[PDB]
Amino acid sequence: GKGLGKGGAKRHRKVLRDNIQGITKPAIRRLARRGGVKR
Amino acid sequence: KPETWTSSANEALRVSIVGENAVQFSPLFTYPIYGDSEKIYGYKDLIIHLAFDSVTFKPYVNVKYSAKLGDDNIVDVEKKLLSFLPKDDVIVRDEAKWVDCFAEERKTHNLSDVFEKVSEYSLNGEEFVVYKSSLVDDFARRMHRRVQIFSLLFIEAANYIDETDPSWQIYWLLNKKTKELIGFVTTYKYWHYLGAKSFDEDIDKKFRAKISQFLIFPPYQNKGHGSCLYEAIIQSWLEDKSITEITVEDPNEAFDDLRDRNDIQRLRKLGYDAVFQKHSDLSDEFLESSRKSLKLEERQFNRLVEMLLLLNN
Amino acid sequence: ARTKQTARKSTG
Amino acid sequence: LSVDEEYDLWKSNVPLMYDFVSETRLTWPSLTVQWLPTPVQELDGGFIKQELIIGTHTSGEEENYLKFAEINLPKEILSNIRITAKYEHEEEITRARYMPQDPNIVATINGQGTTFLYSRSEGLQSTLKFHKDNGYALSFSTLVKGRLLSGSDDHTVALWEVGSGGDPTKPVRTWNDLHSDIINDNKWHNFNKDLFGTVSEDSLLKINDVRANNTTIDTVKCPQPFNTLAFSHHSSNLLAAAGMDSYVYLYDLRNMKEPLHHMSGHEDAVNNLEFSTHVDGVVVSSGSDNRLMMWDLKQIGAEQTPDDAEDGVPELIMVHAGHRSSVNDFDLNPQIPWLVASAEEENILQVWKCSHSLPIV
Ligand SMILES: CC(C)(COP(=O)(O)OP(=O)(O)OC[C@H]1O[C@@H](n2cnc3c(N)ncnc32)[C@H](O)[C@@H]1OP(=O)(O)O)[C@@H](O)C(=O)NCCC(=O)NCCS
Repeated sequence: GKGLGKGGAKRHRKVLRDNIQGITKPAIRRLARRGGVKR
Repeated sequence: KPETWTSSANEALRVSIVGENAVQFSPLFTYPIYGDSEKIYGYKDLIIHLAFDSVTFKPYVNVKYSAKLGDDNIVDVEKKLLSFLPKDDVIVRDEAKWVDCFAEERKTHNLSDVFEKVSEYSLNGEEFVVYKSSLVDDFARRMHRRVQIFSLLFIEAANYIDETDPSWQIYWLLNKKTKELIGFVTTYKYWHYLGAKSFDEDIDKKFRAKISQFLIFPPYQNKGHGSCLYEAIIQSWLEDKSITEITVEDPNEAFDDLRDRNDIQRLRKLGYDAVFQKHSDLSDEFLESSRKSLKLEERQFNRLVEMLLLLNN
Repeated sequence: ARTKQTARKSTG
Repeated sequence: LSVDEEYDLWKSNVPLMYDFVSETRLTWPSLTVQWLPTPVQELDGGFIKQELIIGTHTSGEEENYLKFAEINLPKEILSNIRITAKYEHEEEITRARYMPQDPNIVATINGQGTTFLYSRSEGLQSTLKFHKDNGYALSFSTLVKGRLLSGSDDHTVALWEVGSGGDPTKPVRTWNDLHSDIINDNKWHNFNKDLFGTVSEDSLLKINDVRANNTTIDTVKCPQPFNTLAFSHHSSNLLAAAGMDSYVYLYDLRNMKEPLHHMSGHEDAVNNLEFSTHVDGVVVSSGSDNRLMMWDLKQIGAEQTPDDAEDGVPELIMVHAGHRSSVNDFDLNPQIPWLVASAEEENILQVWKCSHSLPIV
């Protein structure tokens, strides 16, 4: 974690989605960075 | 009442800064120390004192309880706590030995002649000075190891930073008269690649500077220090020709508003409020030039411009 | 520091 | 996840992430992959054609071949594979590269360090024998026709001249003193016709000058050894190197004391590195973690939301997770931006292009 002061874990894991949606441009961008292999 | 043997760690952990008066307060977070539930089981009437000298921040620890379950698998609260404080720099249980130790330390204690001064300001008739240091220095390391637990107790997801990384730079806020530490800010710098032309022209290396952990100790909050400290740093970065942008790691809503306030009035003071809310007909290269001149992060920049466009439409 | 592999043919 | 569980997961998201993906099983695994600079030409049937050089590795069971492959891509990339030429080769092909100034000529190197000159039209032309053991390093100057640089596991580096007359089977110059262990890679600089770089198992990275008696201008100690290095095609000062510790490092040639930055993402050693010729600041890496990763140097240190920081550092554009084994080699197509050819150990060559929806494209 190069130069990270807040890279620890959060208190809790959020259950609500700040964006439920099908696919959009930043959804594709996030998908690619995940390599399309997250859950 | 056997449930009195389960405590909220946020309540049990009593944090004190002792200057003239011992000022006591609670942590916001304890989970990275005592687990996600922030509960401690097995101790009755549990108290955990974590105290610091208001100047040298010599840490003291003392754990109290009326009873403790004998069986193992219950947490050694003191051991856990000490594992997050500097090794062999914490006085355990003996208040008077602790007072002795920091009374002797205040004699030789002077950041004002080991650190580079940054700026100086005035709040409520008191004079404050801002200092800067690396984290490879032995004395900066002594102080930082002492205060970094405050990052964990008060900033969510905070982690301890790598003191061997030379790109760490800490800013220190002292009360000029009393020599007391009001806050500290951990900052970092990343190479900024501006494309082949620029890179090949300036042999002088360019960086995005970053505010990472920004802490004003609870006793000194809500008095205008954060704004003055945020303002001092940004200003010295505006004067640093190696810095291209100012960035912030994971800010909370409080810092969101602090950043927005101070950035907003810098733009007003430079007249960009009037430039943007009265002149739609601007080249895109004026917008870039403005941003670069201001050293603002791109998305923050857009927010402020839109915020100005609408505020005086 | 690459580790040259052992080769295999096609299962059809 | 299992690698097969993960592969089906990747495959279910292919239509969203890629404009194009094709997968091909090879009788034998290739250790090398390069696109030819054959110009885009549309064929009858609405396809455009590209060409690819690949090789074989049989571990001695069959004979080896230098292969030339025709790739027929969808017209909208601005669809099978076909081997149009097949030349026999002495031992496995560890690296094969075409001469920039004359694409009829392909240089190869094998597992005994022998270097070959093949013609597309006539086949094996010359044998260049000097290195005495396997070599992964092979590089043509883009700036001086025929200038060839080879490197071996036997710590040696050779310079040849093959873009003229005379006999090319004898090296113009050799070095036994550059490194004290395996030569992992060597590359010509892209602006300075005399510069080249070496990275070795001796944890050194060296910048060298062919004109000079004392060859080396700069020596750099590497955290663990680097397996590869690449020079920018846009900046004459910028280079990148990576290896056993998984990080991709950037260096400024004007000051090699410390790296500029290192990029984190790979979970194992990095084996290949490349700068985009199309977009200044784009670096693509691959290695033992079975992955290809595309990077954008202009986002190094950019501000992220905490939710984005969770998917990786801001400079990471994309991860290619289509392979099910370590990546042997990949190449960026010089005619069609973002088109990639990559080849894994388990006899698979994929050809792919990221989604146009990616901000970077
Ligand atoms: C920065 C910090 C010290 C606050 O600094 P600040 O500049 O005073 O912040 P604020 O602007 O929100 O608060 C000042 C307000 O209190 C008021 N105030 C000033 N002096 C006061 C006093 N003596 N009595 C009561 N109120 C007072 C002011 O009027 C001002 O309000 P205004 O804008 O209407 O004029 C603190 O709140 C903080 O952020 N600490 C860091 C802890 C943390 O979690 N950091 C994570 C960041 S990584």
